[PDB]
Amino acid sequence: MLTEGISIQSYDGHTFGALVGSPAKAPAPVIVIAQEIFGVNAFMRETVSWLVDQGYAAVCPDLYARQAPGTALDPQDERQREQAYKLWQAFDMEAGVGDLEAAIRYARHQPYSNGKVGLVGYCLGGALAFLVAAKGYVDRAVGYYGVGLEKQLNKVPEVKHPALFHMGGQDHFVPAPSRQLITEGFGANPLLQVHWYEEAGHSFARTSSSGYVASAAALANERTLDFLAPLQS
Repeated sequence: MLTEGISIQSYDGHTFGALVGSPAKAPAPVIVIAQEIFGVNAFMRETVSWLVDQGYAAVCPDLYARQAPGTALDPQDERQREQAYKLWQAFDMEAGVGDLEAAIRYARHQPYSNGKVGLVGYCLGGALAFLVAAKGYVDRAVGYYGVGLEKQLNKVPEVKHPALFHMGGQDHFVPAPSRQLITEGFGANPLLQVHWYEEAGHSFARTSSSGYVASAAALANERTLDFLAPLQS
């Protein structure tokens, strides 16, 4: 579930692999994709494919490499889900942002790169998208249903580059009060855009989830593409 031979060195010397999709026509902008809690798995490969079909290059780094390199879990298997929760529980968010900065730098310098980098993250990756956005390491960032955004409101004013977030209005991770704090809080920084999908919960854009909502995924996906388009040379 990784591209053989790719090895990226992080800030502390830790190295990790990635799934890479080179673009149909180069140079192109590169999208770094931040994984869900399941590792670099099927849905990641499908995301990679999709973006390449849309004209981008894409890199999906192995964020779990600090705990167990190459993990790729099937969200449909009970035992694999348990393992995914355990890995999520022990994930170091700070180190995850550092690894993403390393993949972003890597992305900026590939031969097929136009120099522009966006980041698209889903769930653990959607929370990471916000954090990378507040660090300013990418030209544009997109987060789909990040968990815990309500606890990072103090970083709102730090965001200096555009970031778009797609959030389900029935997502149990974001009960009503949390929804209000995010809305109001993100509302203060025009570089931040948040869209709520009323009848969708978590994972609404992943076909294999029972939470899949075709209409919400389709509109969130088109808004994502529109938002990333400006990165196109």
